[PDB]
Amino acid sequence: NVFYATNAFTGEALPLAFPVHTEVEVNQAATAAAKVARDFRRLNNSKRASLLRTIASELEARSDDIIARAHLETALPEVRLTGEIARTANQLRLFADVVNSGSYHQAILDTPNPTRAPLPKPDIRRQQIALGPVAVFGASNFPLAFSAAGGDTASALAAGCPVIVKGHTAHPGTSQIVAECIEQALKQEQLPQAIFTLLQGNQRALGQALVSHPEIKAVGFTGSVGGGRALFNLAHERPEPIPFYGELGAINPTFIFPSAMRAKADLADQFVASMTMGCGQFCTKPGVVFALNTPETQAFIETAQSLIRQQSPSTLLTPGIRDSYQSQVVSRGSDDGIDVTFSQAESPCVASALFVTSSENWRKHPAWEEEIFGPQSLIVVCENVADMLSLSEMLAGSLTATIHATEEDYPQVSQLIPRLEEIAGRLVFNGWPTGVEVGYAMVHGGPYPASTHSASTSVGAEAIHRWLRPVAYQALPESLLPDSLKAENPLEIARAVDGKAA
Amino acid sequence: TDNVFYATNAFTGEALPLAFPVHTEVEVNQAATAAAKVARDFRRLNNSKRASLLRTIASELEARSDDIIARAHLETALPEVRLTGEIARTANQLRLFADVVNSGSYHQAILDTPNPTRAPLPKPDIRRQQIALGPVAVFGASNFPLAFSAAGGDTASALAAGCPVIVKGHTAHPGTSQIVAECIEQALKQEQLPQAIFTLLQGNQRALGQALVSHPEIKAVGFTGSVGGGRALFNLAHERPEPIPFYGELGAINPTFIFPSAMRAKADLADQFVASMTMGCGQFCTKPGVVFALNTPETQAFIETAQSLIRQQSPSTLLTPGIRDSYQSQVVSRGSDDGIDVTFSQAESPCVASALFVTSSENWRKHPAWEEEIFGPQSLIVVCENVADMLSLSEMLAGSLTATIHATEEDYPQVSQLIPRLEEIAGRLVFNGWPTGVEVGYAMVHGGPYPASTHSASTSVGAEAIHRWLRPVAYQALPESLLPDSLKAENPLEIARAVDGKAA
Ligand SMILES: NC(=O)c1ccc[n+]([C@@H]2O[C@H](COP(=O)([O-])OP(=O)(O)OC[C@H]3O[C@@H](n4cnc5c(N)ncnc54)[C@H](OP(=O)(O)O)[C@@H]3O)[C@@H](O)[C@H]2O)c1
Ligand SMILES: NC(=O)c1ccc[n+]([C@@H]2O[C@H](COP(=O)([O-])OP(=O)(O)OC[C@H]3O[C@@H](n4cnc5c(N)ncnc54)[C@H](OP(=O)(O)O)[C@@H]3O)[C@@H](O)[C@H]2O)c1
Repeated sequence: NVFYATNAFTGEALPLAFPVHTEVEVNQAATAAAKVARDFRRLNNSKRASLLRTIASELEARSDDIIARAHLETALPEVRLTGEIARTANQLRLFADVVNSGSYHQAILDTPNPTRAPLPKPDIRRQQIALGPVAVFGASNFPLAFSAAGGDTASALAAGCPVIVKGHTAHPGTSQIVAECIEQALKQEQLPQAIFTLLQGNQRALGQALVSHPEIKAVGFTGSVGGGRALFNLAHERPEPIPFYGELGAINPTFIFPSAMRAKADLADQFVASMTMGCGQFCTKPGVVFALNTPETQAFIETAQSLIRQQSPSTLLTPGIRDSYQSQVVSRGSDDGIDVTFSQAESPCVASALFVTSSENWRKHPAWEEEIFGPQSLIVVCENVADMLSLSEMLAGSLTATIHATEEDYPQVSQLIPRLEEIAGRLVFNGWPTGVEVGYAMVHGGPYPASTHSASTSVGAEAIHRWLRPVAYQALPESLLPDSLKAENPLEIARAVDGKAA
Repeated sequence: TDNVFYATNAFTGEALPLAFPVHTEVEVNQAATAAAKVARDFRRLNNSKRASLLRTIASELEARSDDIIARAHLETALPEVRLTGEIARTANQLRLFADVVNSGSYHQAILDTPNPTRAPLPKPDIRRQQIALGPVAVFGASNFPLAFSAAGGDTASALAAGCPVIVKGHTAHPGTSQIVAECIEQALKQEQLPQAIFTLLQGNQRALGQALVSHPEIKAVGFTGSVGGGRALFNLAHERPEPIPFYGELGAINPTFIFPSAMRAKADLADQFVASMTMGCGQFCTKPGVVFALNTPETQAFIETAQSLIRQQSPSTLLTPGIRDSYQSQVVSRGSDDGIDVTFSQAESPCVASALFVTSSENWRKHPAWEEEIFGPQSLIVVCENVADMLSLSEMLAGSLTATIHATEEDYPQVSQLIPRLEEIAGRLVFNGWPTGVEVGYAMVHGGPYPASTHSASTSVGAEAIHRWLRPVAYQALPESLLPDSLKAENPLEIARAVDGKAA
């Protein structure tokens, strides 16, 4: 059995057939991955770092092919795709630096004390090592940076874990080219092909078997709350439960104070640009804005409403995503106590939408907190700041939380931050949540449903730690200790001794 | 409460004085609600203040040491000499986390230096730190009524992280937990902090623990106990509308590999083995439950020496009637199997006999039910055909807290093939020593692959245990005045911070 990718612009099948893999290929892939797991995590840091950089170069070399195919499969602009390939490549290079530095080892040493009474203090040293093969499900809205060679794959390979990707049916051709790049990189580095494997197929039994395979030791997922939670449950029902890192969705609450409105005349313009970026197909898209019932807000709303009406027709990633959006916006727009403004569009294109309501009705409709993936957003007009702070106390988990204010509001903002810290992974001040910097301090995730594991990040240097577990070595002789823990520190890595700074 | 219950005298099986309440979902809700109410203030306290609280709890514990020891002894049958040492362990454990919190290292401050003139788009100012998850539920261990219970490692590390704690008191030692709770109550009063920071719930109705694990205000769980109950509670924790981290240590048999040269080098190795497996009457989670050795004369002698020592062991009194009944029932069943020899010490119920089983790697491969742990003064020796056989066996070992190797330089070539295999199944590897002792320091890893732990990427003992109760938050473009002290440009707390990848 085979299947074809769908032309995002026409809804018709694109050339090139892809295989429909099943539990048979899963078993084969997982078995081979397990077979090379030990050697892969034992490679010199410099070697695995080299592999990551080689993958980055190979990807750049096929940029032409990737962009051309991804554009037809997703309808994302070639310029957006060109920027994403660069993000993807530099992301891989970041982890190459991380691995090379040996920081991920997190070497910790307890200085022994043989003359301690009653009992002597033993020599104990610990480091982090790879969990084993990792299964990765890529994101449909970021076919490159969050997919086949995305953040989850890059950080897992960096940690020393073989990777098996369940290719997203929304962009099989894109993933195939990326897989060919990784295949080339492994050949040049002269490393086992089983280090990375791409599986394809439009039958869900595939993903379920992968998540349930006993040789799979962790999962990386980016997608819907429905499918994500289903797979998460599968992962924890296994004879041996495994970590499941899934980003399921968020509404990214934004709080705008009057003074911020007075300070930036184009704030409404910025808002619309943020919510319509990539036709609103960003997980960090500001889905709800809380503002006060003042003239500034009423003007903000009218400006935003006017821009929305003016907005051009949008083509979503797939006809399927197109359908869910249309039915949900028309459906919500008919709910109690909600005003909606639509742009002009005819299927297969969708219209952008801006909903407006009061905090009274927001409290009455908890379903409005659920994300509607597409170029739509909601504005909630609050009675006063107390009303606004009250609302923040009940917010569900989110990737981000944004605040627009000036010094005049700091007294109230100082009370709001502690509440937002509890529900979001990243707080943004006087800016928009859309952009996600791939650096060292990033936290892309947060409380459920933003992530199934709030104590982690799927983007940034710290993402590597999701695929590692510690091992303590007690009283082992120097010759038997891994290089990272040898007394002389031959790798010259950062290590923490008796609590001192590493 | 509608009902009360009594603790059981570990030596007589009769009820001890003092009745304890049987809490239900009602007290769970009250406790969790109150804990949630003080969670924010608790995590925002100055590091020095929360550090002081931990030290005050340690002092209060020491002040009631005589009462704790006297009660714990009757409730558990553990020697007072052992309990006196555990109180010190408990107190110094709290002081360790006091040092951790005070140092501000747990914040794990990380900063990305901004670059406003970067093209196409500028690089924003991003800073991140770890903050408390919120209220934490703790289930204490029956075999370590002090260091792994009410004021044990999970409670200590959680309070250190800034999380309120609700302990579901173990029914095996309610009186011990009560005294410990009174100590924490005193410490909170002295520090002038909310009582809701710590709450002890008691009761012998399982509905209690299940309601606690499922309460929406509870944000994480610490558990030390059986795989049956532990896995059940773990599943509950992940079926919640909002799944929460569950850190449970469920069991292990701590595989030990002994090479011929090691037995030659230490004539008393068998003696050491027996001492390790019978320590605390074998009621250690790190007890060496299975020893793999080669089919050589040294091994036969080792076995005969161990067997002789086992025959002379003093009758043992276990922790609870259930652990007792479970031990007796399980050792007799296994001994009746074919292909396995068992040696018992002399004992009459309720006391139990120590036991040493012996079998071949073939029969071990034929009876997978033998890898199942049996909590008590019992252990198994598996005689292997050769080193290759030994290595083949290590490849199929279940997760364990520890893995031990006894060898000399002679064996290093084979030991180097074995370590990589053991790294994959154990949280801590011990060389030429025994797994029983667990050093409370900075490098410890007490846990490991399932079932040793439900979250292999963590430790329940050691300074790093604090990270189980924390989650990161990134702050982007916030002004200095709105940022937490740990992330302020001037670093007013003078804590270790990592900038642009540099070493903290
Ligand atoms: N918050 C985040 O970080 C974020 C960002 C990006 C993506 N997502 C979300 O993803 C949604 C866009 O739809 P999507 O197509 O990317 O999501 P999706 O339907 O959840 O699909 C994601 C992947 O999981 C697979 N899958 C889903 N449920 C599964 C199950 N129960 N059994 C087996 N496989 C399963 C899909 O297989 P098929 O290939 O068969 O569909 C696909 O490969 C939006 O809501 C977007 O916000 C989350
Ligand atoms: N790996 C380590 O770090 C470590 C250290 C020490 C102890 N342990 C393990 O602890 C075990 C000792 O057995 P145990 O009898 O003390 O353990 P247990 O039966 O698992 O009980 C532990 C606690 O969990 C509660 N509990 C268990 N089942 C529950 C359920 N399904 N619903 C609600 N509450 C539940 C018990 O309540 P009741 O009080 O009502 O029974 C008790 O307070 C041994 O297997 C030992 O290896 C592990």
